[PDB]
Amino acid sequence: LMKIVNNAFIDLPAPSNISSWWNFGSLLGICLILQILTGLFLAMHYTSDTTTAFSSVTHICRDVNYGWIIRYMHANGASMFFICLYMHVGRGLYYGSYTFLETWNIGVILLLTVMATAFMGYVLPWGQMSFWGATVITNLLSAIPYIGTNLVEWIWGGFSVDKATLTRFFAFHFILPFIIM
Amino acid sequence: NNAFIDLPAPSNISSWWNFGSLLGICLILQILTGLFLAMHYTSDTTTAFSSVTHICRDVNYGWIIRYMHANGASMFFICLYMHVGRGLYYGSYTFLETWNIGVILLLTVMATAFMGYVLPWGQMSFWGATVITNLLSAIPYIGTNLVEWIWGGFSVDKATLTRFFAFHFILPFIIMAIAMVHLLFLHETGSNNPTGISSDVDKIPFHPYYTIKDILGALLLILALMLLVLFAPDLLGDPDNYTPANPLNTPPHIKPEWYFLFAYAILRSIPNKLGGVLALAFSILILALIPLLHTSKQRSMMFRPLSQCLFWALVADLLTLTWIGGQPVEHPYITIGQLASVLYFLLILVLMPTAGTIENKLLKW
Amino acid sequence: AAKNVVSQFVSSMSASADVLMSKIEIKLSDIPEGKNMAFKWRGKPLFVRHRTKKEIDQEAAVEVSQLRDPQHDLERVKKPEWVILIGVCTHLGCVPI
Amino acid sequence: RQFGHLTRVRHVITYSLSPFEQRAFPHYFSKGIPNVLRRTRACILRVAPPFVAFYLVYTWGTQEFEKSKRKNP
Amino acid sequence: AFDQGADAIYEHINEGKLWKHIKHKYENK
Amino acid sequence: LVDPLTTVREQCEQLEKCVKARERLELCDERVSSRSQTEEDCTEELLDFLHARDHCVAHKLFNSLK
Amino acid sequence: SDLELHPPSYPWSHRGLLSSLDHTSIRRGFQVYKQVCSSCHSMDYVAYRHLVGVCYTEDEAKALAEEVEVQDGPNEDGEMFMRPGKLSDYFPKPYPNPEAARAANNGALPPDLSYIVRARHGGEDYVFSLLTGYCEPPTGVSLREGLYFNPYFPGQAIGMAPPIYNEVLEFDDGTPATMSQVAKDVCTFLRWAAEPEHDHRKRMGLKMLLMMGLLLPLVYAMKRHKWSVLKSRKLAYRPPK
Amino acid sequence: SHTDIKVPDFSDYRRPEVLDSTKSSKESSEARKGFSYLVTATTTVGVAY
Amino acid sequence: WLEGIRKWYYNAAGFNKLGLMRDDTIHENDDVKEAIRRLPENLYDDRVFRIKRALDLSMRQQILPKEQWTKYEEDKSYLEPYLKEVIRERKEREEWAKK
Ligand SMILES: CCCCCCCC/C=C/CCCCCCCC(=O)OC[C@H](COP(=O)(O)OCCN)OC(=O)CCCCCCC/C=C/CCCCCCCC
Ligand code: HEC
Ligand code: HEM
Ligand code: HEM
Ligand code: HEM
Ligand SMILES: C/C=C(C)/C=C/C=C/[C@H](OC)[C@@H](C)[C@@H](OC)[C@@H](C)CCc1oc2c(O)c(OC)cc(OC)c2c(=O)c1C
Ligand SMILES: C/C=C(C)/C=C/C=C/[C@H](OC)[C@@H](C)[C@@H](OC)[C@@H](C)CCc1oc2c(O)c(OC)cc(OC)c2c(=O)c1C
Ligand SMILES: CCCCCCO[C@@H]1O[C@H](CO)[C@@H](O)[C@H](O)[C@H]1O
Ligand SMILES: CCCCCCO[C@@H]1O[C@H](CO)[C@@H](O)[C@H](O)[C@H]1O
Ligand SMILES: CCCCCCO[C@@H]1O[C@H](CO)[C@@H](O)[C@H](O)[C@H]1O
Ligand code: FES
Repeated sequence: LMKIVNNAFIDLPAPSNISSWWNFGSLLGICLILQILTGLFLAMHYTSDTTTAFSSVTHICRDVNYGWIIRYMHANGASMFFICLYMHVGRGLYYGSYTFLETWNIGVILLLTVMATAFMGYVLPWGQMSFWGATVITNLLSAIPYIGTNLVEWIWGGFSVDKATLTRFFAFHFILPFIIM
Repeated sequence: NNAFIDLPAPSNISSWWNFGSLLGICLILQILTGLFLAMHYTSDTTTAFSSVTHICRDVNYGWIIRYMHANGASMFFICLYMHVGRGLYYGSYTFLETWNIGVILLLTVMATAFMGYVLPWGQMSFWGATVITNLLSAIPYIGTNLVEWIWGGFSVDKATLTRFFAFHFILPFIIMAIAMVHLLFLHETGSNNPTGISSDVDKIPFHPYYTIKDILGALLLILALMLLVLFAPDLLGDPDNYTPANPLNTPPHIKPEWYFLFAYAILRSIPNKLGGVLALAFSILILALIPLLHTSKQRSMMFRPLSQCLFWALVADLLTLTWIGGQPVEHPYITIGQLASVLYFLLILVLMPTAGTIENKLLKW
Repeated sequence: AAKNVVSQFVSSMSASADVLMSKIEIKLSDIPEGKNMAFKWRGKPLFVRHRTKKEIDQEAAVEVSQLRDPQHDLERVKKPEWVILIGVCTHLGCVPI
Repeated sequence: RQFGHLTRVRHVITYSLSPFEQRAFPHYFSKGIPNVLRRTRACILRVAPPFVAFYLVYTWGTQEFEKSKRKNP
Repeated sequence: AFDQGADAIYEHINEGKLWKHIKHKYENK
Repeated sequence: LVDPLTTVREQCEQLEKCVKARERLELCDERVSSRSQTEEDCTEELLDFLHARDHCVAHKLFNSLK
Repeated sequence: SDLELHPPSYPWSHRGLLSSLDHTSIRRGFQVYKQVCSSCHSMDYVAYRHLVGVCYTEDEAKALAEEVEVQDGPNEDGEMFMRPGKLSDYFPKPYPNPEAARAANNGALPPDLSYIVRARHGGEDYVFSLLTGYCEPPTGVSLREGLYFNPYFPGQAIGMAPPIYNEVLEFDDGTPATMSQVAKDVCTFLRWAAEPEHDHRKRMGLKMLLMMGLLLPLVYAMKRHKWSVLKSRKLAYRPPK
Repeated sequence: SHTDIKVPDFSDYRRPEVLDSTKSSKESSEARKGFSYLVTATTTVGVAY
Repeated sequence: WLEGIRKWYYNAAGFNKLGLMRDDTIHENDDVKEAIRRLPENLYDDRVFRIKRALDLSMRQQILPKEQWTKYEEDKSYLEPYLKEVIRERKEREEWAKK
């Protein structure tokens, strides 16, 4: 258990002069772990059936012990995640960190994956923004020539955002954060 | 390379060494089919059973994915028990870290399969959930509190099902990470082999030799799995789970999933609550004690006839327990089960170590 | 801080407000002699069983000192022809038949 | 663990043929069956006894259970 | 060819039992 | 209208196993009915008989059904 | 009693590994369910559309759905209303809830039959034996009112009176409706209802066997090819004397 | 002497077409390889299907 | 005759059918690895070859012609003197550690 836990952290050589802008990487890691923990506890009470989704969220906030704090931590956690994300990217652009090509490109994939994850999570409560957000964003694929419409309906699992869509979005939202990790 | 392709492997590992890659394949197949099921499953007790029937009846190819997931769990256990058996017979458990992580993998797969089984919310799902979570009630002072905490109430209900779906969903991924560590530890020493003798003087590259044997093994696994899914999808299941959960009635011939029958026979053999739960837990955790009970000067049972006989007695005894667990608690099954349960611990704790010592004396060391 | 946060999360898994004990009224006339009737109550089977004189007598004849959980039948009922029980096996929770 | 650093070996000569120069099933049956028979005989006294015991307990037990449920066993 | 051949075998083994085999009795569009 | 089941059952009841089972059953009937108080019934004998007969019926019946 | 009578094995035409269900039999079996079983048993997971292409054409199934009335709505006034059934509708439930079902059946609950065949050991052999197995109680047996002696039912006392008998219904194809014929078709239908993927899985099974029949010997030949290099290698030990 | 080292006879393992030590084996190498290559291509098509 | 049963066991154990000597089969713990390292070159090279030959036979699921099986009467411990000393040295160090 020594190495890789060690020469990998403790004795990791770090520049003596990195400023506060270099804190966002660890903060993103913390946002990720916070989202995963609160998310898992929410998943323990959320149901993805369109007839119970909104209700299960209100039940978390109203009757689950401390459910409201876990729910609002998850929601605001997503916002903190993005604030950190944008600061992190900004730091990289200003300091020329993007010259670490592989690290930077994996970073770009992380950004797209977190955006997709937050989008899907937002659909879960099944409120008005959830529904229309799911309609609009999945429909971006309809701009693809000739098959866009087919792709959209395939994603939706039908001709419109409905039961099938919500259930698969809960499974995608569940697994993506771990892929992101 | 030096992680796979050029990985030095003993030139003589047999078919018994294929189960590690088969377990990996089982895990991946469970994860893929499971994910596709999760795309249509809802965990509300009012819609759980219905959503499963919808997958089987209206989701395109839903039935094949569902039965692959169910029979995949059975294939997983068959491979698990073969894998553990190989390790016991060949002395592989001397790779302590790899073996102990293995023990944790076993318990985690058992917990995972248990929870998945609760998801359809049939009669076995409900009572399985009731009985197994209640094992924690045998813990002095806090047992009951722990159970109700797990349940999210005073009985298995809505809160239980929803959290079991979330646990079932994440545990396989945790299992995968732990399996990766299981492998990292193994690569430090390389594989053991049938003779139990170091094979450093005769290693061959993993590729092409074992990559091709693994593909062949995988094909036979897929064959076994698809023969069940396409020709006998319910053979290894219980008709009782096709009946929705009824909290006011426990089926009269209720029994565990086949891969849990031996442990169930053991627990059922003891007319004491704490006693049975302790023996059930020990029937699995005794695995972590095997390395400490090794008395033989030789690693593998290949060259130990007395040990082999006992090893096979143990396998036949697990078969006896598996059979008894499937029978009613009536004479003469009650006595056969108690004897078989005693024999199990006797073989592992006394007879095998003794045989080890006797063989040492016969060889003058 | 750690102690509070952890206990709040642990607390979220305990019974929520909606899960926490209404009494239940049962009509004895609807339960024929010899019948065991089950009801769902506080989330568990509630058995209300109308016993026969023979059942009552057999229970009376039990050598109480030899029981693992020694109780005389009359310590468990108010009216002998009626035995009311929580229909949950004390072993691991199944419903006795 | 990598080739080149496994262990010390001296004075051993290995001879091999390309797979394209040889049969993949040499004496598959003529020598295969005999070997399978040798291997079977070599273990049956160790593997079979416990399962025959299981088979005996099973038939005895099942039959004993059936007899006990009827009027005149 | 594999799919057609296999289906033919299946349909032959089950001659007269499949919907495609008795379908004419109820159609007539 | 005659159900082949009736026919097949009669032919099957001719087999020695069934005649023997039927005889143990008739014996039981006599024994039990001759009492006023008994906890005995002839379910066992009936099941033995039905088991022998229905095994035979199963081998033939579908040859008469569409 | 505690004694058990296990159903014998009938030679169902769908019993073999590659044997499909007899669809004319499924068609008649549905008629039995429709005219007989449906008055007491629900079939919650089967809808009229499921019959299309299995035992009825789309038009025939549409006409069948229309034979019944199902509640729909609310309408503009917030009222529930009755309308003719359609393909998307599931088979009508004989009772609003299991309590009503028990009340209408002397306390016994007719289970849903969507899965009865898969939910009972014995499958259709069990249902067939049960349906054609009613007989008079053996000497010494007295059943409480409402119960019937059926040797195949656990405990031998069932709350369902014999539901079928000669001419219990008339089949659309003239087939003599003897009790056993009616039992055989309803059992076939119940198998289909519990496992609509039945025929498809066996057809895929055939293809799977054929593919494995090819791929296994091929991969095995590849294994033997590669390993031949090790299988015939010869070793010589030449230590300096 | 290393010159005492002689490859052992493999005649028992050799494909029939390379049994004659006085004949070039190149004359059959295309066929011998073609066979093995047929097995691989077919396995690949089966697996792709 | 304990020896009668010993020769019977030796053959039942069967490592002699792979041409192995009893010491070739010992489970290699740290004491054993040190004892092996101390072996004179010829004994070490011999052990290596008998193991290589055995692993090769095992791989082919074959055994040696009976005339080549290690014989019970001829199998002697070439490892014992080295291993005994390695174990005595370690025991000595442990005594000093306990002080
Ligand atoms: C992955 C690790 C998991 C372990 C748990 C993580 C806990 C992190 C430690 C917190 C350090 C930050 C200080 C926060 C101060 C909050 C003040 C506080 O606790 O107030 C108590 C109050 C309850 O008060 P009452 O209901 O009125 O009654 C109490 C009597 N029963 O609880 C709160 O306010 C909740 C505070 C939420 C904290 C946010 C969670 C942070 C978790 C992060 C996990 C990751 C690691 C980050 C590294 C830590 C760096 C400090
Ligand atoms: C009401 C008059 C009924 C009709 C018409 C049919 N069934 Fe029935 N069935 C009914 C009851 C009340 C019961 C419960 C019996 C009990 O005591 O529990 C049943 C039961 C069955 C069963 C299940 C038996 C079991 O093993 O649990 C089956 C498979 C069954 N019924 C089949 C069935 C079919 C196919 C029918 C039409 C031919 C049929 N039933 C009609 C009541 C009534
Ligand atoms: C990168 C990680 C994650 C992001 C950015 C994220 C973001 C979000 C967002 C934006 C919402 C909507 C919250 C609201 O307004 O109500 C949401 C909801 C939800 N998320 Fe996540 N989430 C993350 C990880 C997870 C994980 C790991 C799980 C589950 C294991 C999870 C479970 C849920 C659940 C159940 C909800 C619905 C309840 C609710 O709306 O609060 N999330 N998530
Ligand atoms: C999710 C389950 C598991 C996975 C995927 C897994 C996978 C593997 C793999 C890939 C290998 C190398 C190939 C092989 O030798 O088979 C291996 C080796 C090994 N595993 Fe596991 N394993 C699992 C569970 C276990 C369990 C439960 C035990 C024992 C309690 C265990 C003990 C071992 C040992 C000791 C080895 C080395 C065996 C030897 O070299 O002879 N494994 N495993
Ligand atoms: C170690 C891997 C896994 C094991 C051993 C396993 C096993 C099982 C078992 C025994 C069942 C009950 C099947 C039945 O009889 O109906 C089940 C159900 C289920 N599993 Fe898994 N599972 C695994 C992984 C997963 C994963 C990763 C997911 C989801 C991401 C998943 C999702 C489901 C769902 C939704 C059900 C309910 C539907 C059903 O019953 O088929 N499982 N699982
Ligand atoms: C199965 C998973 C699928 C299909 C995921 C695909 C995800 C795609 C992208 O992430 C990679 C996407 C989230 C990302 O595009 C780069 C965002 C910046 C899109 C921003 C976005 O949001 C809207 C929104 O949220 C709304 O809510 C009420 C409503 C909206 O208009 C009415 C929009 C909108 O007009 C746009 C452009
Ligand atoms: C939140 C997660 C929790 C609480 C998970 C805990 C998991 C615990 C263990 O895994 C580590 C456990 C699964 C494992 O014990 C070693 C099994 C062999 C236990 C086997 C088992 O099964 C039964 C079963 O399946 C049933 O179904 C219808 C019914 C049962 O009796 C009526 C049993 C039973 O009597 C036992 C002992
Ligand atoms: C591969 C060997 C399978 C053995 C055939 C019987 O298998 C058994 O059938 C029972 C019901 O028929 C099931 O309840 C049980 O779980 C299953 O293991
Ligand atoms: C598992 C039974 C072990 C019995 C001890 C074996 O005993 C051995 O048996 C051989 C063959 O019968 C004899 O030739 C030999 O002299 C005898 O010592
Ligand atoms: C893997 C464990 C390696 C053990 C190396 C032991 O090494 C031995 O230790 C003795 C101390 O008693 C010394 O006297 C002796 O010269 C030395 O070779
Ligand atoms: S006997 Fe174990 S739960 Fe009742």
